[PDB]
Amino acid sequence: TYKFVNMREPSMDMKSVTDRAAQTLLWTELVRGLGMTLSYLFREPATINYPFEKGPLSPRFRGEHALRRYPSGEERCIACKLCEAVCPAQAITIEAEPRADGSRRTTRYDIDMTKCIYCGFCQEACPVDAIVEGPNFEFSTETHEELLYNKEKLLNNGDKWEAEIAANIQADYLYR
Amino acid sequence: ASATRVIQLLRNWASGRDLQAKLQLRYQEISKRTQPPPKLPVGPSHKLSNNYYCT
Amino acid sequence: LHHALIPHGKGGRSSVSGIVATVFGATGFLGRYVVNHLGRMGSQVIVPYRCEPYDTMHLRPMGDLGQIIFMEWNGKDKDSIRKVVEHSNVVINLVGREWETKNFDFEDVFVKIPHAIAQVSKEAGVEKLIHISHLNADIKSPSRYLRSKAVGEKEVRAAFPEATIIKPSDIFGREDRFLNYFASMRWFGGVPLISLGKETVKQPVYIVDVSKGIINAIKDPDAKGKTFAFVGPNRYLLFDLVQYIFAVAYRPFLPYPLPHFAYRWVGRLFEVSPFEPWTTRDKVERVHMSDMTLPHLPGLEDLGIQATPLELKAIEVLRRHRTYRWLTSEMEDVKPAKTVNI
Amino acid sequence: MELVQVLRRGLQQVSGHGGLRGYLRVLFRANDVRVGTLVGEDKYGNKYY
Amino acid sequence: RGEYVVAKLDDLVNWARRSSLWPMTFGLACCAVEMMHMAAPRYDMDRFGVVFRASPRQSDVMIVAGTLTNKMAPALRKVYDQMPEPRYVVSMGSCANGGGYYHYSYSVVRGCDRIVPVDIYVPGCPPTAEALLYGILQLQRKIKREKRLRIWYRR
Amino acid sequence: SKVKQDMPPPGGYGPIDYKRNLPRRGLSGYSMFAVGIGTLLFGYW
Amino acid sequence: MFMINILSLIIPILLAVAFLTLVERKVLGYMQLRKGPNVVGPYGLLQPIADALKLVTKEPLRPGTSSISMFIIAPILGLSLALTMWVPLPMPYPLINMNLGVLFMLAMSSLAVYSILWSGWASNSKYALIGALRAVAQTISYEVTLAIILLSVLLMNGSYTLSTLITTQEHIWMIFTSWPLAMMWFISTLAETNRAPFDLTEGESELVSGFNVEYAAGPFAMFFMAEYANIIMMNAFTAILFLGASHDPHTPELYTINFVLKTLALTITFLWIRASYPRFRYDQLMHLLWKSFLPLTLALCMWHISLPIMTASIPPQS
Ligand SMILES: COC1=C(OC)C(=O)C(C/C=C(\C)CC/C=C(\C)CC/C=C(/C)CC/C=C(/C)CC/C=C(\C)CC/C=C(\C)CC/C=C(\C)CC/C=C(\C)CC/C=C(\C)CCC=C(C)C)=C(C)C1=O
Ligand SMILES: NC(=O)C1=CN([C@@H]2O[C@H](COP(=O)(O)OP(=O)(O)OC[C@H]3O[C@@H](n4cnc5c(N)ncnc54)[C@H](OP(=O)(O)O)[C@@H]3O)[C@@H](O)[C@H]2O)C=CC1
Ligand code: SF4
Ligand code: SF4
Ligand code: SF4
Repeated sequence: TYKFVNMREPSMDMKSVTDRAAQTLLWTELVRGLGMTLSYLFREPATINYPFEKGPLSPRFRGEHALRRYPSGEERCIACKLCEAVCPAQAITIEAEPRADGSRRTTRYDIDMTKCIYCGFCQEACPVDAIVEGPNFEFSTETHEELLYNKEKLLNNGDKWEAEIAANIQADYLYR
Repeated sequence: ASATRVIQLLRNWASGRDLQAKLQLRYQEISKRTQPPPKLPVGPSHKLSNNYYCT
Repeated sequence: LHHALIPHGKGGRSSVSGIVATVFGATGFLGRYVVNHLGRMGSQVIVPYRCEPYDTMHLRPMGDLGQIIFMEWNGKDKDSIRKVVEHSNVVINLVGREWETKNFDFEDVFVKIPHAIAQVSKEAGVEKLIHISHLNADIKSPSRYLRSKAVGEKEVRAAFPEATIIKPSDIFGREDRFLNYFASMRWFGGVPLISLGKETVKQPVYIVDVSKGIINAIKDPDAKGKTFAFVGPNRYLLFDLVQYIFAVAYRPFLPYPLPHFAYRWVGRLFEVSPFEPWTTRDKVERVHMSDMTLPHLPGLEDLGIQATPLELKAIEVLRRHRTYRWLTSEMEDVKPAKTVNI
Repeated sequence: MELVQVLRRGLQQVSGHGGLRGYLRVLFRANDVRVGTLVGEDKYGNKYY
Repeated sequence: RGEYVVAKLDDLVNWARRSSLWPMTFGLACCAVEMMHMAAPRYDMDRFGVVFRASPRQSDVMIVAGTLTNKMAPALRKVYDQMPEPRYVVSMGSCANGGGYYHYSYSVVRGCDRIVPVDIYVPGCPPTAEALLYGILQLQRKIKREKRLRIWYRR
Repeated sequence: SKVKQDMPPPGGYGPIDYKRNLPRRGLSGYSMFAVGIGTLLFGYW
Repeated sequence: MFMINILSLIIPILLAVAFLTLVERKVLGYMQLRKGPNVVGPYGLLQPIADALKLVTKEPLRPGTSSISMFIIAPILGLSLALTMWVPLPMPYPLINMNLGVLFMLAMSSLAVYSILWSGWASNSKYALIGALRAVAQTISYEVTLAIILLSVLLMNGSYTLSTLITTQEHIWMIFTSWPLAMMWFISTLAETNRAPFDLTEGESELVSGFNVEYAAGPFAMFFMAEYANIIMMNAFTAILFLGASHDPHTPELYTINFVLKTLALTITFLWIRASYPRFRYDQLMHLLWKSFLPLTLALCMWHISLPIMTASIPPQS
């Protein structure tokens, strides 16, 4: 099924030629273009008053990363290195070691936020929902080094955006 | 921020069509952002028998 | 060496050189180059600054991430100097000013500030302090720039014994205020050479040569306590040197002879400007004064470097000053001027 | 019939924002003048409408 | 007082600077598409005084949006050196920040920093058009805290 | 309970138009010229 | 009391273009569903001042291949020509009652193009010379229609004095007797001032610059303020020439209010068409005038030489 987009032949009767001539001299399609720009002038602009009116997002939004912890308080990451193994840009570096108490966690968990592609593959691979991408997207910085997060900064994010990340996965865990 | 009828007549005539019917801005017809939890179905192979991977 | 200071790599940006420099006044002519040379080898340079952070932006893309650290310091504050030099291997002094600011005269910035830097560095426990002073540093020269420099280097020597002291003759480079200063004199009618500049003898030294000279001094183990003197290979008479500048710049030459006392007056007239002064009386004395040869002090060559003649790197500075009629002229069109025996 | 209502609605905003002084405060610091119901208040002082 | 006079004068200049930033679009990769959405009426970059203007002789800030390929690296430096220089550089996206996805490639420089000095860094892949608006807002704050006249008065 | 996923309404969504909706407006050719000439005649007088 | 008069014209003129740049974006934005500047001051009422102050404090620089003298004088040519041209405009009573006011504005407006290519030629840039050569033949070809359109309309005046338009269209607007010439007059004004059905002089899409190629804070501000001032007038000249207004000799304020309103409405239309049409290619804009505007231009001229004679309506010379 195809349609011929431009195969219209104008009529040669005395009426049609005059209308085309009237269109030519008395610019009409130009007025129609003008007339519609006036229509948009009186309409309702769609601009949102940033930062007083932030844009609409979804619970699945991928932003700044953070390591969450169990309700008890102990971290969720058990250093399985799934997130590091599946990271498409190799932005994850992990070093683990037996903790003093037994059950062992990472001693180094660095995310290179200038090498990250924010694909979210880390939060899917994680079998304990430890590493997640938080809702924040306003962590722009003045220096390149401030982007290169390590375990401490990421753990701080987990203790800062927990009130929001907990609700997001609460609304989205059933889909996954 | 739905405008005065005087503008609506002028705005409609300037464009040549009824603009109040279909608008570029979503007022309330959007779906609520807090939706009830879903119940995802299962795949055809979610069977307890006669579901050997070799087949 | 500390466990974290052992050199590593192949000298690139990510290579660990092993020297923690603290280049003072790096937001300037030599400060730009010395940071760069330290930046290439991968050295954590603690650059202190008192100017606007914007004026230090050009310094940022010269080292790997986390290498170049910017700190706020004030000249008349021991605490600021201590803060910047507390963790350092080498401290480089490059504070200087060709004019006397309202809050800072030649005494303040060439003796007082180097005194505080040297004294605090010894208390901090740094290894090497590289202090820079003019080659023409002298206690009796009327130009307070040379007079202040001579007092400062002696004082720095007293406070810091094993502090290498560099005595460059006159740097020339992209922003040198030496070749640019003479090239900028076209606006003021003709060039008013003092006594036609037939007696002043100068030995300009390339800026890059000085920069690599400082870096070689840092890695050299014998630089402790020595007093180097950086001079260019050739030695030029003032009139012929200005001839080479204006010939390379292809600008008209008007050798105006002007009496010394009159020149001191016009230097006073240009001194009144609150902003960056075009020239001062002390500047007039400096260009009028010659660069005495000091063979006893070790030269630039002793720091495993070869000097670069001005006639080799002349178009670098004066290509900008050329108009469109001569913006595309070659390098060898103008031959070197008269070379008085060195 | 609607212009007079529009002016009254526009005039109502000065009473909505705590008088004229508050009106310039929002205009000069928030770039809007629209009034809206207060949905809540947080601990740091941000007013959500 | 002289310091007070220089204080108000500096604020007047800094206000005139931060209230008019004219980006010189270096649209390179998918980071540029999101930036145009900032120019789209949803966020309306123009409303903040900041409006897109070509001819780097008539622009104030660079917005590096996309990967910086080694072949074009001289072009980035040349168009950076030609800006009348109260000037700032905004890096959009992980690729422009430090290489991002192509950090390990043979023909992508690991970050736009190695060519030009970089002001505020905008992380993302791509950073949403709202995130860039926050970035430009951060530069306006940075311009607000400039003491150019105060430093000159205390030189 | 039973499976619950995003689904179309039981009767299906309403029609969604796609064809061109360019309207025809304005007087015919002769009428435009006539009023254009008529204005000149009155203006001339 | 003449320096006060002149400075009562220069300052309002420069302030008119000053906030025309605000009513540009704030109108352009609203026509493209944006909102325009509303951050700097209330409703953007301070944005141009922020723009202007920046454009007199950010580093200016002459090009390395420039011609200094011609590079500097071109902004002088643009700004002085724009200001001096408002002089004989007959807002109730004109500032300078030239006997040949129409011919004066034609002559100097034909001079405002020496700025554009003296800037282009001295800049020594490939895009500069292209834009300069685009603009010159653009304006002069559009100037032939400009001269004849003015003459044909003014044949009912009886003179070139700008004050007599008030008397000429006392009862009837001039457009009702010369509307065919009014259409090409408006198009030519869009073309001499380089607005954007024919903004090819700038040519930002294909020439990035051309109004001001390497021109910087100061000189760029001039070449902008020298063409936005022409925007306001070329509609003030259109308003005074075609859409007359009642002028009571005892209360000129009513005429000034009416005259300003017509210029404001016309200026909006200049901004209105600017965001409703594509860009004319060079040969097209030349073909439109040399092959379609000029044949109608001469024909309607011959009509307006004969028309007063056949109707015995020769206007008074005095
Ligand atoms: C393709 O298409 C394109 C266009 O369009 C077709 C375009 O538009 C544009 C333009 C782009 C845009 C519109 C986009 C957005 C960009 C902007 C808005 C840029 C803004 C630019 C500006 C220049 C800002 C303008 C804004 C303002 C507020 C200007 C304000 C003006 C001033 C501050 C100055 C006002 C004047 C003053 C103060 C005059 C003072 C005068 C006096 C005191 C008196 C002087 C005179 C005397 C004293 C006389 C007496 C003296 C004597 C006699 C001396 C005698 C001496 C002797 C020696 C004898 C582009 C690029 C384009 O691509
Ligand atoms: N031919 C020559 O010029 C020679 C010079 N030298 C010495 O080299 C040094 C640097 O020269 P150069 O780079 O050309 O000089 P510049 O004037 O270009 O730079 C001087 C540097 O010192 C800083 N500085 C100066 N005075 C003060 C002060 N009072 N408080 C804080 N910082 C200050 C400047 O900061 P800021 O930029 O903010 O002003 C800048 O970083 C000087 O000691 C000079 O005497 C040695 C041999 C030859
Ligand atoms: S979202 Fe970032 S950190 Fe996570 S897997 Fe993808 S690239 Fe790696
Ligand atoms: S995937 Fe989760 S549990 Fe595994 S190493 Fe990464 S953060 Fe730790
Ligand atoms: S950071 Fe991501 S979005 Fe931006 S250019 Fe690179 S791959 Fe594209």
